[PDB]
Amino acid sequence: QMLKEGAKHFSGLEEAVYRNIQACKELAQTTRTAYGPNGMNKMVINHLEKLFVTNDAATILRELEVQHPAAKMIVMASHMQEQEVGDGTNFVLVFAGALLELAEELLRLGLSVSEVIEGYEIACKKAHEILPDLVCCSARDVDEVSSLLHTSVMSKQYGNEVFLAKLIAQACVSIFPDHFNVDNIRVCKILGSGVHSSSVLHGMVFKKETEGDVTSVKDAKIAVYSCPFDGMDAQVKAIADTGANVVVTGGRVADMALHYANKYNIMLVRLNSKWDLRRLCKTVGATALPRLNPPVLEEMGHCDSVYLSEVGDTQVVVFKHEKEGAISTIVLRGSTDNLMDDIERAVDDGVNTFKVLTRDKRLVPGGGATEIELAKQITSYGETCPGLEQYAIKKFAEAFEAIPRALAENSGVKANEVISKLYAVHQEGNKNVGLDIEVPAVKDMLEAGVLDTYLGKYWAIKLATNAAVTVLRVDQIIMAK
Amino acid sequence: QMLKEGAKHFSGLEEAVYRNIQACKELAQTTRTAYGPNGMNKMVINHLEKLFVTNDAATILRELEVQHPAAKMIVMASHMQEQEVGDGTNFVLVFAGALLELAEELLRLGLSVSEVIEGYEIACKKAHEILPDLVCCSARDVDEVSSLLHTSVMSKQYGNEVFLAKLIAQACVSIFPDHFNVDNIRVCKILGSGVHSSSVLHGAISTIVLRGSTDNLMDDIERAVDDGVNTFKVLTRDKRLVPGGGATEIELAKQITSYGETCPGLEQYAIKKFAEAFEAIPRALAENSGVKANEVISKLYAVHQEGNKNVGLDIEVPAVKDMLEAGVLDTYLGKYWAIKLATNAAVTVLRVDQIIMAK
Amino acid sequence: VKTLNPKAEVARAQAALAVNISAARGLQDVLRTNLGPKGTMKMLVSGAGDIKLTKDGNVLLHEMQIQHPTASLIAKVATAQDDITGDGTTSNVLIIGELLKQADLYISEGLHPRIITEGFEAAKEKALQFLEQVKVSKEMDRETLIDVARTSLRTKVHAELADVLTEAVVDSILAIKKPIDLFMVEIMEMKHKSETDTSLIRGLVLDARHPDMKKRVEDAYILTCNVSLEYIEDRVKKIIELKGFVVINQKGIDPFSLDALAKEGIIALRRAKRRNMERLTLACGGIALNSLDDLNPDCLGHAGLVYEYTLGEEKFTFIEKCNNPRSVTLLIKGPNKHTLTQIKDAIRDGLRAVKNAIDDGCVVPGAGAVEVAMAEALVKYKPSVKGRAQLGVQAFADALLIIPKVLAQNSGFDLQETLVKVQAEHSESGQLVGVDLNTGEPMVAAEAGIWDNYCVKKQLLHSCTVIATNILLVDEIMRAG
Amino acid sequence: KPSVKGRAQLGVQAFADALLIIPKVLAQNSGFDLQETLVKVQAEHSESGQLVGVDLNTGEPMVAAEAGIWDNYCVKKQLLHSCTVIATNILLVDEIMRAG
Amino acid sequence: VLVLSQNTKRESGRKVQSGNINAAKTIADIIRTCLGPKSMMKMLLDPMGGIVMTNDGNAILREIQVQHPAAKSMIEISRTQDEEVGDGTTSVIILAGEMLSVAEHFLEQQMHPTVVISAYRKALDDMISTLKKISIPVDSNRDTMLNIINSSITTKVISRWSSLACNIALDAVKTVQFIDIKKYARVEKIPGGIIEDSCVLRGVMINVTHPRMRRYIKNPRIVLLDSSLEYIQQLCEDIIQLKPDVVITEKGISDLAQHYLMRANITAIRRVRKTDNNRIARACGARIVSRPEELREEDVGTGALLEIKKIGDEYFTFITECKDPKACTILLRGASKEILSEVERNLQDAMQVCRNVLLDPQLVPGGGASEMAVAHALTEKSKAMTGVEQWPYRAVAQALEVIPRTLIQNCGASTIRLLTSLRAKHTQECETWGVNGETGTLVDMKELGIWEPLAVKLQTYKTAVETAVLLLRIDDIVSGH
Amino acid sequence: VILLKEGTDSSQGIPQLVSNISACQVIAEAVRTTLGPRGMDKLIVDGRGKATISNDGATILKLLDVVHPAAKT
Repeated sequence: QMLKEGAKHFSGLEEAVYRNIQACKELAQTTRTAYGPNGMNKMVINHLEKLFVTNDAATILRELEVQHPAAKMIVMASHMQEQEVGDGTNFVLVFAGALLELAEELLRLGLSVSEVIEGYEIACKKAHEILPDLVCCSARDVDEVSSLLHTSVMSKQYGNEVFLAKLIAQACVSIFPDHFNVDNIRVCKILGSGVHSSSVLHGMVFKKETEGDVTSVKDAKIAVYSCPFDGMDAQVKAIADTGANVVVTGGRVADMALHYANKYNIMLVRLNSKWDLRRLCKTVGATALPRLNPPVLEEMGHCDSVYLSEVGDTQVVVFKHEKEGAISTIVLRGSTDNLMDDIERAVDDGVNTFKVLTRDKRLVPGGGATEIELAKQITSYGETCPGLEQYAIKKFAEAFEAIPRALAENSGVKANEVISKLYAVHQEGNKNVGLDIEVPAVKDMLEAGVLDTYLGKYWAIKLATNAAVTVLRVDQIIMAK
Repeated sequence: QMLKEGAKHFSGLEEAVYRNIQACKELAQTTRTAYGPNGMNKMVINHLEKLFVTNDAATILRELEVQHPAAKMIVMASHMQEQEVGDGTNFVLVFAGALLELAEELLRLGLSVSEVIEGYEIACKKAHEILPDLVCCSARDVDEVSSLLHTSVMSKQYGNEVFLAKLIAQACVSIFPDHFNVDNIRVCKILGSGVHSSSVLHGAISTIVLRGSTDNLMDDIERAVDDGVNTFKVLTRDKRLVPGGGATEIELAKQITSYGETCPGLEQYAIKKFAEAFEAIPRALAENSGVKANEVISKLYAVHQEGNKNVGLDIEVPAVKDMLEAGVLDTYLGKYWAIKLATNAAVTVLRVDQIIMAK
Repeated sequence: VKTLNPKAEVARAQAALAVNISAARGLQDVLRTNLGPKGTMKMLVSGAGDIKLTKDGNVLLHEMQIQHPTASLIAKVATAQDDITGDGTTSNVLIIGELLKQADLYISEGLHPRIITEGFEAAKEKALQFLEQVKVSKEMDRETLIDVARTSLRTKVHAELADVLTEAVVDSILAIKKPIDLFMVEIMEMKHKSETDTSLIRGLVLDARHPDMKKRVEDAYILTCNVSLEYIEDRVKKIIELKGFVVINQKGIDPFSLDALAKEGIIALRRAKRRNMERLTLACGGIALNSLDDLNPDCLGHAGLVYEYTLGEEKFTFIEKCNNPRSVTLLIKGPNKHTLTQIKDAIRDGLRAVKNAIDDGCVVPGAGAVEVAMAEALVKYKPSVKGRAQLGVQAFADALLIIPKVLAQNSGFDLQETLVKVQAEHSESGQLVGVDLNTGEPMVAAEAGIWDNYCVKKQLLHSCTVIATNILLVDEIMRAG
Repeated sequence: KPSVKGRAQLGVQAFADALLIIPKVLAQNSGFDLQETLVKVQAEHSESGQLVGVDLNTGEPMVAAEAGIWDNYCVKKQLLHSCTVIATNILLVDEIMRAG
Repeated sequence: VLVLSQNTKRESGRKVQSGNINAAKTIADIIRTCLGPKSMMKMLLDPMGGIVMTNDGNAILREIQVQHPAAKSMIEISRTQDEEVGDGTTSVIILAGEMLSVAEHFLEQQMHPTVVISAYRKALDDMISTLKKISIPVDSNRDTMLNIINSSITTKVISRWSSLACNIALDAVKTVQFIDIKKYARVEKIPGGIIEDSCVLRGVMINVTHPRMRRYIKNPRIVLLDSSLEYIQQLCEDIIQLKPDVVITEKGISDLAQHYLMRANITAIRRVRKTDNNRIARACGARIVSRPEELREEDVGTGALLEIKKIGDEYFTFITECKDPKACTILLRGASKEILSEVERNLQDAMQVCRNVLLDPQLVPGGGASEMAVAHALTEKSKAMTGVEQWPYRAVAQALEVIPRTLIQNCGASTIRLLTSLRAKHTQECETWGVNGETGTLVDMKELGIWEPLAVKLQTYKTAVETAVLLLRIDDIVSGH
Repeated sequence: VILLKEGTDSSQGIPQLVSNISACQVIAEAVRTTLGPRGMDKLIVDGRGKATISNDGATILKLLDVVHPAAKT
């Protein structure tokens, strides 16, 4: 009879390897174009006829309809990498594929899959030892801060304002970074004017609902509410006794509760997301007051500035100037929703990168430089490690050659030529030597500015490696239909 | 890759053994209807538009294109049995088919082809030992002559004048036989008039002017005319003539079956089976007479073990009867060799499994 | 003939045996890909898109929609091998499969099944009796236990931290043996951090609901309560009077009841799994009363140190130092949840491995070391039985050699070649000769620590022979009614 | 085979098993059990000596030298030679290439 | 146009006979390989999920959904064979099918069934006469009487507890023997415990309406009552005036009637199955009466021990020690309902064979010894009959040889060879020689201790033959759409 | 097995640019005639009848049934 039931697609040994590897390659190359300032975005439209124009690989994979087992593993690699530091989302993808590609070629020759993993796993630990030694430690310091932020802003659609997005993110992550947290950063996408209008507000912005209320309150006594203001006098009256000139309700507010809050000169705001309430409690010091009867004067947070700005022609309350504002708000501005989307996508990344600094100062000269170095080192390492592993180790490194290869790829520069040249000049110019796309030729990344985070690379190698290895072991899997 | 040549039909073991037996058996059944006094003629026409309505197996087989190798063996048996004595030319065939038939059954049970061969041969040698102890001796004497000649003219087309034809071969083979030899007999087919107008031309070389309404009738009469002559040659060369009517067969089947009981082993089956073949003779005899073989044989066998050898089967009257008292006595030598040739024929055929035909 | 109902498949003559043999053989090869330290786990995805990724054979054969009536039987064999013993579940499937292969070889030759059965059966008994002569006698020795438990952890994921987990297993098993009981070792898995933080608590580990309830009770008297504490203060008054400082409730606690409990300094938890309640009464010696008014100062369990420490941002309630040091908890700290899934299975087997090691001083050289032995033995045992039986024994011995072959298989080395070396070295060194893949040559399994429990091998031959042969009898199933 | 050792051990053993085809076939052409006879013949052989053979005419293992059954030397010798030699060659021929 | 219905099949002459036979001969070649200590259990699969893997032809034919009536009758053959002497259910099926295979051989030679049947029938008597003519009388005697019940219970799921089951049937059949009626052995099975808790109760058993009433009576004078005691005082006074002490009510008794009978010291049992009222009137001698107004001191039976015991928390009434304990009650204990219906049958079949050792303890050596002698005898009778029927006689006799043939077959040795040697020594040294499946050689059964009760083989020949009749008679089978 | 289901038409490399290029070129041509003082008006019908005579590309590209990505751009 049938070894397995019906509707169960199976694959054993190489048969599976080819499929898994192949699927991963096309998926790794698809996003490969989204690397460097030559990153060619893509337009994915789900069932709901929604158009998504993003350059971030993770955003792409998490929006693409993937049903292939091994292929899904790539979506995980990009997911974790995006959750770790954000930058290098595509790095892991492509690399992961190259590995499998070099490995598969080893099997077809007669090499045991076992040795493959061992060789690759052993080289994964060697690299994690080379990177920390070669890395270029940088100096906090607004001077060094802008340097890394300036190298994380490029390669995107907002490259025209890489100087503005640099200072904007440099100010925010430098007002409350105790141990910095990317969650204390609220970005807002307001349409109107070019991105060269983006501002940095020291606080949290939102949208009020009452007019007759105080549009611009001085030292406000914020009172975060969550319970609806529907019935309305005793509820709004108990808020005027505490001295709350600013009401931030979580749910809806009754029209009679608004007119009363409008008569008490108390600026009321209804329909406030649950996260905006929490962010307002850790910025001004307000207490999440459930009911409208227990609020007092010790539950009111202080906000020196709570005015109503109509930037871009849309009303927005700016709760800035507080005692210990632990959460700032990035006021983005865009001429189109498209540009506004891309910009924000990159802003977050920089937020994570900065978060990497607060927990890792080290940085490496990106642009393929580090890759080539590791390839060089690892290769030599393989020659120092006898056994069939010498082949696997060298093959692993040969994979890193896919990163700069993609670089000259999305630029139309013959990889065969640029690579050979890169290595040569790299074996003499050391680490710093990289590839400058803007000008097809070798160049010192450290001087060009292009510097990536050490930790950013670290995880990448590990995550990608371990992941790829897994997909290679499971060489036999039917299903259970 | 291609085994032998292109279009070379071959077989081995079961498939083969079955192919050969099927052909032989069928070839035996066809002529099996030409045995006994109920022998029904056949109409065979060759590539020359020639019609030969003969009842003699030999004549038939030698008119039928038998390319089938395994079957060819059956053509030799009838030919050889027609050269020696003639009469019972169908007796050697039918028997042959049976032997192989009850043989295939044995193998398909799990027996060894060899053990089957050994048995049949052991019993065959034994049978020929019972033949002389049962044969009815005799001595030239116009008496026993016209008696054997009469039982040799029957079972043939011209059986209507079994009396005249009897006297025809009675005079001739009694004028120059000095050590008789059929090479002195010259049969002439003269179309015209019935068969009652037959004459005997005198003399070491007598001419036999035969008369026949048509050709088919002419050949039929002549065919057997030689039967009465040949049989005479045998008797004058062998003073022994066993009782027919199936009598001898049954007894040989009664002795062999018990002979297998005294000789155990894989031979036992083969032996008892060998004897079961002799029962095919009285079976065919009844066959042509439209009588139930199963019933007639069982009855015959019972009385046979009561009335002894003599007990036979009288077709002219569906019931067992004494052949020796009914005047039914065939040639000893005739039966003798038949059992030999047939037993031998079947054997070689069996020992042959691989054959590279072509179609 | 119409003895069957429309649509009733019927196996007849050799046809049945053929389909059956190939069947059991196929599934036997598919599972043969995950045997050894170089094995490869399989990812089975049922209908709901579920994704079961494990290495254990049993589980796999329990998720794969098998349509092969024979394979289905092979699934029942791996089951009786995991319920009675556990580890090696795979080994069995291969034996029975390979076994049928040797038989068929004979059947197609003309040999009748019956005579063959007697052949194998004759070898089985002798085989089981040989395992009684080759069993290594040790004791509750902590050293050998560490070796076995360690070797068990190997060939899997945790093979990275076998040394640590193994140690914890030996201790937990040493404190739960009376006659070892695994139900006394609570396996609690938690995410966050690495799997190198796993510790061994000697009490209970629940995964103060109110912010005013003590976060650490000394001689905490547990007042187990099953009923709900909702529709209140009168129920809290009855607890304080019964001297219950730690009320672990199985149902939710009314918000108002928590305020009255925390006001008294009472540490009460809510929504506790029924399985955790029964473990709290058998460790601290407490009585779980249904209604809140059935509790009394004599139903309070005696605890030594009940503290609530964070096991990864999640505060867990540790109720260790119980009056009965026979109830230990094996906390599992590791990366993702999926990882802990496999690991938890590793310990389940580690505890069982050590369990049988102490309950049975048997410890034979695994890694095929035993296989080859028995094989050669039978080879010299067949000439003493002769008859077609000689073949049976031989075949059974040749079928036993599958284990070492598969070893050289999953490793990559030449199956046949290695077999010759191991066999030639086994008949020169003794029963301590095994197939060490890490060295690519036959070594002393008893010197590398590679040891297996007698129960395994013993039980193996048992479940194999019986079933296997039975599959040679069933020459027709016919689905009718 | 246990002396030469290595993958050859199998080769030799297989060659020995292949030689056992003669006795098997004999019982095959006689009507006796193939395997059954092989056992009896092998057992007695490993007892009496090179004089034990398969006597079909009796259906049991008998002494060839006794029954008078003997084969010339040249015959046997030439048998294994022409066999193994040519036999192996065919095994090496992994290709032939043809046309139509 | 359409004679018999539309769309209907129609056979005739050489088509009716041929089909009828083959159908039965075929269904025989399905379980034939399941005969002997080397049988081959089949694994049927009904369209529900119940995989029945048995060796007993009966249970096999009761699962195989049949269509053709011819085969259905065969199921009736096994339904009548397993209902008598149990085992041998296959033997009869094999023979019945063979007798036909040889019969058709005559149907081709053209021998009307009549002439055939007549022989088969007269031959059937031949075997019987021979059986009792060569069978040995084995002594009741509890000693041998046990070895007769045992040999049957053997090789069964009950075999484990055969000894106990044997005595159960021993005591049961040894009590209902006055001509031993098996319709007095009331079997009762209750879940709980093992098969070793079974026992034999001397009296009817019911499955104390007042907690104060008599729990046990010294001289119980039961009064079978069908009507109800509900609407009571007058009804309860007409019973007490009959000098009773236990009223077995078939329907429910009113609370009032419960106090009145309790007031007079009379154990009342309301709601008693009708079947129980019939068993109490035959063991205790209490006449069953409708209304109470018809209850006299004559319908009152008499017991000697009516104690209510809790057979598993279920207080079952035990009315044992009846004057005429001709109807005992066997309490069968089993893990489940499967080991309960199984054990029940093995016990029942055991009761039958034992029912023979006390009426006609005749038995013939197994190993087919019986079949052979008869076959050899019938062959003699053939020559003593002559005529056309002389052959048929032999045919049947040669058809009884299938038992030993198929016997040695499932062993491996030659079937024909053994047959020759069988009849040989069997025609010399009496019938004491039979086939030995363990030695593959004909051995003196009588001397080996292999004997089977005549009855066992008695029913065999009778059934098999009779079967061929009703089938051979089947002239036509129309009736279609 | 199988990355994308039977429907996720994957166009990468060049077979993507081409298609998007051809359609864009053709759509433009449609209005390419409404250029100039003597342009070629287009009576756009909304299937339901209502015929709209326009000469402006916008009004035309906003009243036409566009179902192509590169076209909607």
